[PDB]
Amino acid sequence: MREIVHLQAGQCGNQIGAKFWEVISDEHGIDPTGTYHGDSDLQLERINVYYNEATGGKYVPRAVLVDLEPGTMDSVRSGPFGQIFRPDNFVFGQSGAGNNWAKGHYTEGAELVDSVLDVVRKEAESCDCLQGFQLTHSLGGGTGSGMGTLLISKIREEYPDRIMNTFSVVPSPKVSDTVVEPYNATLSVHQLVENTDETYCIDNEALYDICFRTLKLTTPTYGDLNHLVSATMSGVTTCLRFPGQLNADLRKLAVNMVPFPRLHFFMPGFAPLTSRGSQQYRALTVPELTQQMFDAKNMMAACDPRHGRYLTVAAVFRGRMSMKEVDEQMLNVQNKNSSYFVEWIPNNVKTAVCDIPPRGLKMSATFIGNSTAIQELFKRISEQFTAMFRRKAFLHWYTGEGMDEMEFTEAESNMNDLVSEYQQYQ
Amino acid sequence: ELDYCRLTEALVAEKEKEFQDYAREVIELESETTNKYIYPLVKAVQEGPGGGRGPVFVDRGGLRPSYQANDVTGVQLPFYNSQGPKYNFQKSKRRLGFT
Amino acid sequence: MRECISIHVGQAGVQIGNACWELYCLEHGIQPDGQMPSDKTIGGGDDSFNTFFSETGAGKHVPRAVFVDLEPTVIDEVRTGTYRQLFHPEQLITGKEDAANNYARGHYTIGKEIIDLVLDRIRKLADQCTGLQGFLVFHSFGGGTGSGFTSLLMERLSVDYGKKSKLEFSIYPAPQVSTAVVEPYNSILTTHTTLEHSDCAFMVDNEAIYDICRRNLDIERPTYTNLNRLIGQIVSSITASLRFDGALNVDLTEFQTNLVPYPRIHFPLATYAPVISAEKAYHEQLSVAEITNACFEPANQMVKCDPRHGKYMACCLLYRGDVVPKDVNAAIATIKTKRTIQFVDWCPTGFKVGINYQPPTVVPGGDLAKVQRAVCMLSNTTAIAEAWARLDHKFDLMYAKRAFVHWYVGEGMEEGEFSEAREDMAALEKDYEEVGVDS
Amino acid sequence: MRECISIHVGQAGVQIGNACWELYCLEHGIQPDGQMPDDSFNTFFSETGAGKHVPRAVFVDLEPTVIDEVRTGTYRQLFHPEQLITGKEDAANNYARGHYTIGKEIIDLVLDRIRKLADQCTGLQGFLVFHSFGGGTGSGFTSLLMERLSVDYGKKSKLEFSIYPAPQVSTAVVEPYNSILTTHTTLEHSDCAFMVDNEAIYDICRRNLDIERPTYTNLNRLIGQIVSSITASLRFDGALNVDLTEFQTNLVPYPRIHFPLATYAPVISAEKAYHEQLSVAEITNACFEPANQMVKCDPRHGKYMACCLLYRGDVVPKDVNAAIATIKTKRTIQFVDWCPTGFKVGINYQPPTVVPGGDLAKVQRAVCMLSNTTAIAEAWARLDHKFDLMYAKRAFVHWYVGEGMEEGEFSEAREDMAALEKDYEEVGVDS
Ligand SMILES: Nc1nc2c(ncn2[C@@H]2O[C@H](COP(=O)(O)OP(=O)(O)OP(=O)(O)O)[C@@H](O)[C@H]2O)c(=O)[nH]1
Ligand SMILES: Nc1nc2c(ncn2[C@@H]2O[C@H](COP(=O)(O)OP(=O)(O)OP(=O)(O)O)[C@@H](O)[C@H]2O)c(=O)[nH]1
Ligand SMILES: Nc1nc2c(ncn2[C@@H]2O[C@H](COP(=O)(O)OP(=O)(O)O)[C@@H](O)[C@H]2O)c(=O)[nH]1
Ligand SMILES: [Mg+2]
Ligand SMILES: [Mg+2]
Repeated sequence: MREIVHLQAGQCGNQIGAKFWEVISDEHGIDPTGTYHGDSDLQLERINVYYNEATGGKYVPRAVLVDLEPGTMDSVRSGPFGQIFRPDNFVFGQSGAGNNWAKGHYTEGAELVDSVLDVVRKEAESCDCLQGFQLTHSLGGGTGSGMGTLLISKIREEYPDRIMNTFSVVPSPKVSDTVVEPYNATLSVHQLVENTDETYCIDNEALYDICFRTLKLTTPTYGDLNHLVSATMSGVTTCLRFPGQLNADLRKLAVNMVPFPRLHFFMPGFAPLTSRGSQQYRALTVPELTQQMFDAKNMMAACDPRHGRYLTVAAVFRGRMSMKEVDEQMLNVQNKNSSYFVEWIPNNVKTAVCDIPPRGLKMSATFIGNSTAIQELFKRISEQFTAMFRRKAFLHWYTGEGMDEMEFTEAESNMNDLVSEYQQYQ
Repeated sequence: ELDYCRLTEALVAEKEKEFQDYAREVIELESETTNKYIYPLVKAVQEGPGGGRGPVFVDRGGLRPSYQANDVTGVQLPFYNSQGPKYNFQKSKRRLGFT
Repeated sequence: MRECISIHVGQAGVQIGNACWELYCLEHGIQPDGQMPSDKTIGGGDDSFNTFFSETGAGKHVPRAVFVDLEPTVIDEVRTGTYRQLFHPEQLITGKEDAANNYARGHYTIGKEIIDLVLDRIRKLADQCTGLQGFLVFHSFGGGTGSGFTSLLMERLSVDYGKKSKLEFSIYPAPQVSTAVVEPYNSILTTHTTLEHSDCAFMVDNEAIYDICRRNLDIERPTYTNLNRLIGQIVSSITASLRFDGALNVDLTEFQTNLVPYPRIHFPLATYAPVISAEKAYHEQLSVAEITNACFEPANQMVKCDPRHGKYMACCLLYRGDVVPKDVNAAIATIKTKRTIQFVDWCPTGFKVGINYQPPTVVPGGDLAKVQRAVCMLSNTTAIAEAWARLDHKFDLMYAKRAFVHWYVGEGMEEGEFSEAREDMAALEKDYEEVGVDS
Repeated sequence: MRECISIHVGQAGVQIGNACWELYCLEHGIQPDGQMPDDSFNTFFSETGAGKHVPRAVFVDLEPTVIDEVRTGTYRQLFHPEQLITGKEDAANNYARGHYTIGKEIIDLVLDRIRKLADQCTGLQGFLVFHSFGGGTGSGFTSLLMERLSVDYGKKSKLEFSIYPAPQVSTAVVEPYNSILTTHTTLEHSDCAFMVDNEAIYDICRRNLDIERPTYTNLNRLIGQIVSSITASLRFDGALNVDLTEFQTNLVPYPRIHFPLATYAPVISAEKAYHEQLSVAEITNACFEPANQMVKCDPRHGKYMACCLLYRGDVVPKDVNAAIATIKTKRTIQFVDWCPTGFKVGINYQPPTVVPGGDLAKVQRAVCMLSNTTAIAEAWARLDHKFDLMYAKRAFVHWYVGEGMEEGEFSEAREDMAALEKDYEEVGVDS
């Protein structure tokens, strides 16, 4: 049966992967001990995708954890749900990277890649019919962005005819945290655009805007932000684990969103995100879901689609519904905003439905949209890269570890032609 | 199959309880005069089953799994207490609006 | 597992290492006898002390620092004072004759006698620890053994251990007050050594801490017994990310990559905020914005130089306590808008932050107050070239008339080291000016 | 079923023996009367039907002033009176007097009494002989004792503790004269032989033990603890044991080389033992330090070709092999190219015991190292120069000639020893 192998790279990836395995455990009804305590019977008929069977009726997540320092493996062991994860699946190291793409990719991640490949190959060959892989990592860190692209390139060579997803954490302009994060990110997207099917851009200041304005919270800790991130990660694989009127997988969403292999960057969004007091006033109805889904306040990437235009749009719905609402509403928003849609292809929307809603919720929707406004993010980080590299900034940390300056030059050109062909379709 | 798993867990718990009996009796016999040297004995009985420093999983029976994946050294993970307040998941869900 | 070894050279080093290690003991609850509190035998116990304290099966925690000084008078107060049972007897190295404010005597003649005894204990403290990030060094520029002995310690440690980290906490001479006369000779002749044999280096000025104590903490007549508490507070906040858990951690390797853009430019500056007395702490609220504004304030800066005259190069933020990262990102944004603070044109993202849950602790008899949050800033800029230009002018007018040189040339060293340190300093000042010039 | 006979010559051997047998009685729980207040003592204590135990040691001397305190002190009743052989007129620091004139009067008595002790033992494990290179009794009488013992007993192991003369300080002027004509005898009449420099123990006791004013009793306590670790596997069971035949085979590559260096660790006071944790990886580092050998030569000048390890106490074989590995990775220590695996390991369970009023403290794990090293050619080349400058204009030769030995034996020992110095030079050349 089709199964998903989960990858957790970096401290950011570990802290969002812990909350991801937190959420779908309650979706399938799994206690902190490891057993099953549920109410219905459909929660057990598709559980092999994320969970492997054990003795005594125990289920363990199908995930491996990758990081280079022991600082954050403790927090993913002493957390509330840290005792469900397998103790053998933790792959850590003596020496970290420390916000350095060069050390993470060539001299520190080259030794730990042998161990984690042995772990993931041992698990994946035990799968009956593996569907695909899923990676969570950040572009602003040494370990997630350094050897995370080394993990991508290695298993692409080893498993060609597969699918992989990534939930990449691109850096933010105003919530910038690393000084050398253009070096950590531009060198990563050069190795990311070649061998990735699906890419979700999750930006931190987008989550700060949603928690402050729409949800009206005062103290948005990272435990709150990862719940928003995990709402979409659980919201993309709903029809694979729960039956519905019109099922859709990652591959079915893949073939409808990418028209060309170099156009695979997307804009995740979650429709029900009303604040706690405003909940009693807002009716939960299909036009209310599709109105908030297309709002620019709900975008999880730091760009506005008004400045560009939508290329392809995916919609995944949750809950028992009548879809004569979801076809007339998506036709209405396609007809009204004619200037924001391309005209060289009609009927740009793929629609999917799922019967089972998330716990505590009646209705839900997930948005995956491809556009040209992603180039605004790419131009914003390329101009900081150009304004930094031309005076040989921070280069002794990079050119002294094996790699030459021609790798910087080709990362300039490959990113420049990528945004050039993004403009050609605009 | 479920019955066998419960039986094996019960046998392991009985063995650990017998060790606890012996250890408590030896410490009580040794601490008759002074308690100035019972620290290694207290540390040994408070080591926890298995080479682990994380909190015991009381619902699992006090298991302390070990984490040694570091090239050829294999040093265990350290332990640190957190000053951050604990959270309830139902409270977090209701705050974030999934209710 | 993330052990850290301290090297304290000079009378300044052994006096700062007293208040700093007192703060370390009270932070982890170490009694002056050496053991953990016996009442805290309740099950648990975090392994946050192994980075500073060794382990014995008896329960005794021995510090992993070495105290070196050529003056036996100030070392022997440790053997007489309160902490005589905590420190290991073999970890405090005593000479016989002091260097007497001189570079040549502390380098070539007397420093060679004890260069083997210290490094034997260094090897014994290095094979004890499994993973060592690097060594912290406390020394003073003006001292004889602070300049002469350290200038051979760095060169031989670089060969003994290749790529280990080398943090440097240096007591820089004040531009106005002075406790010695030949301290320009001691300062200049060792900067050639620290140019090539130091990974990172901070600087502190004694009169710059003097104005902070008299103006902020409402203490009229301070002493070195509370200045060392302020320095020990700085070192504690830097290393507390290693010791204690945080929302996002920073290592000693992490920030040295973000503050050193060039191998010849490894001089940032330290700043602590808030430093508020007890009677004033209960009046004002201490928010994240109101503690990150004082770090950018040049009056609160503890080096006698002005970043308003210079331009900021890179910044590091060490947040400790009840702090939310939303207010950190908001406070960073509102600083970036103000044109009084000037950044270089090729470093648009010049910030790096760190978050720690545990608030800092205080000591009995201390002058700082119990606060819920605090911040330490490690900012690099071009404004140190002001302090270099105001010191080498005094060095040049000292050397014009061949003064105090016979106190150096007769001890073994030649005279061409004066001119080569003069030429190296001129190249360094030209290097800082060329980097500060934008395109 | 295993039995060892102790032989002590000279005043140094007697004083070492009293300190050794104090440790032995307290280790086995023996009152000074000789009776206990389960059969580990059979190698050293003979059994009497009344319950008493008699040691298997022969104390010999040629001056009554040393044996008199043994017959007077606390252990006056413990020792058998026929075991304490006393001469009439000592050789007085003369090798020729102790070999050709005085030693033949009592060589019948000591060789008769060693037969009575060897009669009681069913299987002999080895003869321990304590002797000094300096004094006449430890040099002259010891020399022809082995020459008689080599033909009296064929293949029985005779382990040796030499007192090598000090390089810089001295008790005697003619001590280089004595310490050379015995090297000829000990080449073909000694199985294994350990050596010691006095001021090295003086440096260890001054620096490590915090004793600014030691005596020969304080040295003899440290020597006795070196002795006890060898016989600990004979008297106590371990995870894996080592016998006298075992380590003597693995440390001599040639019959001309049987001179290794012993080194004990940890040596520490009761004050510093409260501070320092003593793990097995931390006590094995002290056996390689140039400041902590018992021998006044630095092995960094030479190179190792054979090493033996004696671990005693709460020790784990995993951390032993881990500590052996990390020493091999260190490039400061060097091994010969013709011996890649030069290590031998012994394990004992019982921790070493200490005597009241002693120097050391109770320890949970300790290590003794027996390492053969090329660097003993360093000390011999220093001492060879001292000998022949003294012999350049024939100093003190009238004393040795007039005793009865011919004048050619001095040059006979010199052309012998020059060959052995050349022998060690060509062992250390790389292939
Ligand atoms: N900030 C600070 N500086 C100190 C302290 N103690 C000594 N110093 C500095 O040390 C300098 C004088 O040198 P010392 O450290 O006292 O003596 P030394 O290093 O042994 O060198 P010699 O005087 O030659 O023996 C003064 O200029 C002070 O700036 C201290 O507690 N705090
Ligand atoms: N290592 C060590 N050597 C000792 C000790 N006591 C004596 N010696 C050595 O013994 C040598 C002198 O011989 P003595 O022990 O005095 O007596 P002897 O060996 O019987 O020689 P004679 O007095 O001539 O009969 C000196 O050179 C010392 O090196 C000791 O306690 N330890
Ligand atoms: N959305 C989100 N971002 C995070 C989280 N934790 C860390 N980050 C971001 O990740 C960056 C630090 O990543 P880092 O730890 O250096 O990655 P690593 O080097 O691979 O471990 C910071 O700039 C944070 O903004 C999280 O829980 N959620
Ligand atoms: Mg001094
Ligand atoms: Mg004598």
